[PDB]
Amino acid sequence: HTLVWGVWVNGVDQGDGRNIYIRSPPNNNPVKNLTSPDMTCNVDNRVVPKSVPVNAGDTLTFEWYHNTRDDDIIASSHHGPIAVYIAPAASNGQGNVWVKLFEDAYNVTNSTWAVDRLITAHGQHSVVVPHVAPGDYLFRAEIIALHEADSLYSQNPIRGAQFYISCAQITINSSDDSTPLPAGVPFPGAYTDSTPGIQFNIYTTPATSYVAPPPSVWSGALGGSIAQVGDASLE
Ligand SMILES: [Cu+2]
Repeated sequence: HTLVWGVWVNGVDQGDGRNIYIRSPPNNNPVKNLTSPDMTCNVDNRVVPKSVPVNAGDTLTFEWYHNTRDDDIIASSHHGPIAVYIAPAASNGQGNVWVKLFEDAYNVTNSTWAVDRLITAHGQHSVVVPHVAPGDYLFRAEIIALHEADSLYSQNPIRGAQFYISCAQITINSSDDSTPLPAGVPFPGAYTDSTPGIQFNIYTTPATSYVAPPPSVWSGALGGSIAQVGDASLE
């Protein structure tokens, strides 16, 4: 149970974005139904009044929280991967539009899931803004909690993989468009009951065997991190 508070751009806090530049849902409950329209941008997908200005190559940091800013972030039980997707904003996230910029699942070197590292990072994970065409975009940050993922939601709706989905409105101003954005995958649709990484038993199946759900990270993606960029306590 977690939500995005706001973003940072090059380590500069853009301020509380809830219902402002984040298409915030009404609460931190997960999406679980893989065929739900709620898979696109969570349960209240609509245009919010602001879009955060960035340039290609900026570091864009998403900041998550549980109940209040810079708290426990997400229950420690919620082990799983983190991904970030991008889509042109005029799509409203509909159709074959979502391109993956970032994936972090289980780190064999550190013996830690992305969610574990997100807590350590005070809720912060980042991407490099890609060199796509200037314009308005949706950045879809997705945490998958796998602590009840041994079941399919379609077999037992009390369980299932949990999707914490947050869409940020980002305007890319300066970009040389060296990597034009291709078509991508649909949400809902990309993840099905048979997709690798959706049904996974963390109690019985070693995390070293986990394969995150496709799609693969796009060749145009420039990378990212799970690391604290900014200190909310100094504000
Ligand atoms: Cu939860």
